[PDB]
Amino acid sequence: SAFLKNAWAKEPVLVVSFSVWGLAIIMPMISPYTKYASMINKATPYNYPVPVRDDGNMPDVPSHPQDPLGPSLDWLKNL
Amino acid sequence: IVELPTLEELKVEEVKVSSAVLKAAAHHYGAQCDKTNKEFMLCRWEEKDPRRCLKEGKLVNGCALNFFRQIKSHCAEPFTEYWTCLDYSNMQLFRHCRQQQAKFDQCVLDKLGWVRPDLGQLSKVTKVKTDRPLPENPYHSR
Amino acid sequence: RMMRWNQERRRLLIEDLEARIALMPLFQAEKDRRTLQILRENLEEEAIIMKDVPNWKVGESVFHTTRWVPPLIGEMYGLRTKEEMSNANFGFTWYT
Amino acid sequence: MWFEILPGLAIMGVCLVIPGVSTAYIHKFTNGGKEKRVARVQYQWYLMERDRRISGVNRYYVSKGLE
Amino acid sequence: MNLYTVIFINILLSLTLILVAFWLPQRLPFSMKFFLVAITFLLFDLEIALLLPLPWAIQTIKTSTMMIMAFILVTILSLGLAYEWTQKGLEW
Amino acid sequence: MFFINILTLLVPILIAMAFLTLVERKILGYMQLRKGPNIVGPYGILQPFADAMKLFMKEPMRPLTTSMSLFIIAPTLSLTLALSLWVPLPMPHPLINLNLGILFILATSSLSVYSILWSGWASNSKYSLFGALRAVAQTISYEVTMAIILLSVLLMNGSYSLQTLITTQEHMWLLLPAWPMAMMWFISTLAETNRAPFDLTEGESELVGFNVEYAAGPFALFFMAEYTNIILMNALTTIIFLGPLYYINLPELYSTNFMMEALLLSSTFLWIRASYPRFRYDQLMHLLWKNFLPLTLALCMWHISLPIFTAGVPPYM
Repeated sequence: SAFLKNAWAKEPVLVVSFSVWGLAIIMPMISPYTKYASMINKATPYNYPVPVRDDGNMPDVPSHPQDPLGPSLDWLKNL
Repeated sequence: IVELPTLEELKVEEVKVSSAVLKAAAHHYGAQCDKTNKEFMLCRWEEKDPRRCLKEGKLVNGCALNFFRQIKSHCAEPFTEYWTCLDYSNMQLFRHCRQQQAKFDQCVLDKLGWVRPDLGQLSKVTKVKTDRPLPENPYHSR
Repeated sequence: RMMRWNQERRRLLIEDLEARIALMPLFQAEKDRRTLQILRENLEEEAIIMKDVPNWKVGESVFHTTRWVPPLIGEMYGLRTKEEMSNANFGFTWYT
Repeated sequence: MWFEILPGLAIMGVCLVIPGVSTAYIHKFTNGGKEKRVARVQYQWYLMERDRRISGVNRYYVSKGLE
Repeated sequence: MNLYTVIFINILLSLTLILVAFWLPQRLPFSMKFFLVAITFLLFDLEIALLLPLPWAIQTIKTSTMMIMAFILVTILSLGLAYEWTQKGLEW
Repeated sequence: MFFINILTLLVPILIAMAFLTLVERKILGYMQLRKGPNIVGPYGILQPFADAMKLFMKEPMRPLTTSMSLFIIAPTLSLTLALSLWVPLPMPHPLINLNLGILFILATSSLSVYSILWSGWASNSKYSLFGALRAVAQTISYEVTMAIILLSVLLMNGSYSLQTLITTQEHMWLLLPAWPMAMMWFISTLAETNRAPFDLTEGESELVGFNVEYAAGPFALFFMAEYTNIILMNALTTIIFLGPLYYINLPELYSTNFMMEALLLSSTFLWIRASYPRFRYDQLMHLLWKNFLPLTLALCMWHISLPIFTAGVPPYM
């Protein structure tokens, strides 16, 4: 601890340097948003979404984009 | 040989409007005309051969054309203002023009009833059933 | 502020990618239609020049498969306008 | 007095705004009053090219609903 | 092409100057430290490379693996530095 | 028209180069209780043109022991790269916008280290070689942190294109966030232009190395190069970290503020020079490898983490 103190006052870059190294190694682990990154980027639609044939055996897939079925990004909205 | 289709076979009307115009109305075209669009697309993907799905494609242009004719009939002025402002920007970004966008979108909800699709709800995969038999042996595998 | 601004920007990134998603089907119908035209048009000229050729069918897939094959940009424009060819090859890189 | 240093700075400044205003109006002249399209990705070059074919030879000319 | 046009004007402007400039008028310095630096420099320069794609990799769906990877790279090189400090290296 | 634009970017910049020299000789003056050059022309405005003409007229000297190409290639390369790096800069519109723009600026800067290496070998005198070796080292070292500092920026910008930052900085300068690196970008910009606090490349009291055997026209070309760079790097600070307000309707207030911020930060390295003694050769590298590189590498990781857990991954494009 004592050295820590002097280190804070002598060679006070490394201290800050390491501190950041860690804080970046922690915040991701503990945060209410970390999960969003993999989603927000997942959602971003870059490649055309090819439509599947309607065997008529699928109640999950929305038959029309504006239908009340399917995925939503309201999480992205009001984020 | 190659059995490449003939020109008369592939001579159909198209929108032929500036990219911006399509872009300005894109959100509503993705809305009013995906039933046929998708179909053409589903034809396109499962039957890798475009030549096979050409017909669906003529339907595509057509559906859109009237989509435009209806716009031409109503809220046309709005649309004209929205596209002109949208075109000026180099990447034709949507946010520079929101005041013009609100008018046309509002109007089409008064005159055409069509609705601007909320953030998303166009990216989501669609189910369209098509008579064209699920091409068996696509890739013409031996 | 950076967190909020990029989240706004990301939503915008989604709003316009979907805009093309909607516009793509039309482009696909257009591209193919035009692509075939280029192949066929080249067929006309092909026949015109390959007729005299001794026992050389006008056109034949170097590949025996009957699957539909996209043509190389080189095939589409090689015998077309050289300028057209150039535009396709290095046009986007030089942009505008 | 320090104000004498200003004449020199002014000449530098005027000569650093010219470039930014110049490049940004020789673009809006050559491209028909519309910012030069930035084609970062092919899609954009495609749309741009498509525009060329749609009218004249130049993409800046832009046909509308009346076509 | 547009770039080519600009660049050749750029060389022309410089060659013009030097030409006028020449026409108008009418053994064993070695320290491993220096070599060592150059080396370190590339080890760091290579790493810069493995770190350059990070802007595209940010958008990768994984994210967890991205950061797990990137953090490991930065940490292992920094330890390389650490040992460079600990050793006489970086002490000229 | 494109040429017109080529001329509009190069000619003005070159003229600005010239007057920076004058401005450096008056702001340093008033700080040191002296008028500076005002007697030639009105208020010294004709002073930069005057020595340019004297420099080109004086006999270019080719040392008995000197390569004749690694000698003439070196100033041509220095001016060519520096004036070239102004090609892809957002003001706000770039002459040649490149999708990987910042990598162009980093790569083009890196190439200038050779000119120093080539000139030092070409001179064939001891002062030149010793100066070049230390110089190349300084420049290269200050490239490793220089590059990492940019990579941290990019990851919060989303792309390598300098044009994107005009849209990233529409609400706040990237100084507020990332100020810790600005400082470290500013100090690195001071090293890479061999300006004062870090002018050991060519120390005068130490080795009166880069231009020892360079006089007249060759002296001028690097010379011009350095000063143009002095501006360019300051301008990159004024786009990457201090984002000038951008209004799409009127593009020149972007360039007007770009003008103001660039001049002030260009004024700052002039002010730094008069204010500080020059650092020792090892004291200079001690800073980068010990003081800055650990700060930069760690803050580099913080800039890969800030995006993810703050769900702020920047939009590509």
